[PDB]
Amino acid sequence: AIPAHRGLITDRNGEPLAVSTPVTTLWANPKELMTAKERWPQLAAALGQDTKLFADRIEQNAEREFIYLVRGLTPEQGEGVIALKVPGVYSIEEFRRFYPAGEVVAHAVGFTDVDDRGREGIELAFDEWLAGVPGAKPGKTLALSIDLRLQYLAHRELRNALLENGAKAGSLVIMDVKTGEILAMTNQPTYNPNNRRNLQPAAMRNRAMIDVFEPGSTVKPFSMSAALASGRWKPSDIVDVYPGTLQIGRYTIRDVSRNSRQLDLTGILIKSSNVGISKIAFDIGAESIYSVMQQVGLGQDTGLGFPGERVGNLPNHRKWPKAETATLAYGYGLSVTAIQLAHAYAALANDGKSVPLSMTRVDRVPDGVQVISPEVASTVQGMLQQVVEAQGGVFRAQVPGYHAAGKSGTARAYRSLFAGFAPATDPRIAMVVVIDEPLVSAPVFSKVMAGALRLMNVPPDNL
Ligand SMILES: *C(=O)N1C[C@H](NOS(=O)(=O)O)CC[C@H]1C(N)=O
Repeated sequence: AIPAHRGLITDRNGEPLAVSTPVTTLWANPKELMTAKERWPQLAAALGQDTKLFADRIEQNAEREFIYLVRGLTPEQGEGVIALKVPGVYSIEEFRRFYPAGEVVAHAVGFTDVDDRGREGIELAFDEWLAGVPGAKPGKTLALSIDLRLQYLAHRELRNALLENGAKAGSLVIMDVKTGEILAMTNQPTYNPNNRRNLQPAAMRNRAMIDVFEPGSTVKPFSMSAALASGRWKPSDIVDVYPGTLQIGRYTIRDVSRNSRQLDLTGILIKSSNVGISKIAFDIGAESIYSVMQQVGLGQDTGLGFPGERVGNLPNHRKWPKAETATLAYGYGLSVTAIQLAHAYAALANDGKSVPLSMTRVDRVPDGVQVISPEVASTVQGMLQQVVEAQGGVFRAQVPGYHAAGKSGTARAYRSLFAGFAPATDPRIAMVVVIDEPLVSAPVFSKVMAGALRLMNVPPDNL
């Protein structure tokens, strides 16, 4: 079996992320080795192996005709060994993977097993494209959708934010709302795929795709989309939330800011009123809200074929009582990933058209599905822009130079969420920030979005 050169993984711009690099493996015929047995200690020594352990192995495999001595040496370490002229000690020309961007893109790229077979991330998800057949024809080059500049910016800013708010884990997703491309996907903690002899299993977790949480107030825009499509609600319509609590038989819904009476629909998002969103949910029914949430992909299969990727659960109760109707509308009757939430915000930002997710470079954009009507999506866009701009809004998420739109929330162990997109008047990027915890994340959205849009030469719309 003559191993094949493995396809190069680059980022969307050609920066190398996984490189098949030639190495020398030394193998040995044990039967031939029992012949040159006064040579073993020199072989053992030049292999870094204990003389008696080395002798025990050879003696143990005395029957066999093929064993490995060392895998993956550089071509002149193995050159030095066979230059010792030991009978029965030969060569096999293999390839080892090296990951030049290291821990910056570890979870997305993944890595190979000892036999150069895809074991995590893109390396696994596209193993057949990348492998090609042993002898021996070489695998195929793959350009990810990741932009290493945006990835590094997200990685650096997310790690800082965890160090600021004393947090341990978290993730950040950046998406092209127009093409479906995942421009950045970064997790903390992360790990160096070039030195994974010693890496904890918690840092191996691709949180953005695996960590499932109730998204809370971040799905209020979708509950509000259902409201605007029902035909019973215009943006300037009024809901009375006084006194910030609402009794549902036994349950009591409680707002965080209990300082309002009448709120228009934008006000319900600015103040993030569970009372107001529930009252609207009672009026329109949970079926409409479930439908928008399912249509934008919340709790649905992302279809990336990514290893480990989880789906969450959007339960289709078919008929919802009042309590489950409200708990769905303000985001605790479902479970999602950061990737699903970003895809949903992408659909909202892309004038209600959902373009399918892609972890590889998209040259020919597939046609999307109009999942939210363009009028409703553009209305909700304006409301979310008011959530960031307006008085009492999430000011720490404002992006200097541009108009940004978005929604904070608390996920549920809790996590701070910010989901948003920019620029508000011709959106290009959706972003989801997840910081695990024992408006933390709105500043990170601000920093990372400011840089991402500038890296993409997106002209300021705040003129
Ligand atoms: C949303 O996640 N929730 C509703 C409310 N919104 O506040 S926020 O704008 O900081 O997200 C308070 C937090 C949470 C909830 N506990 O119901």
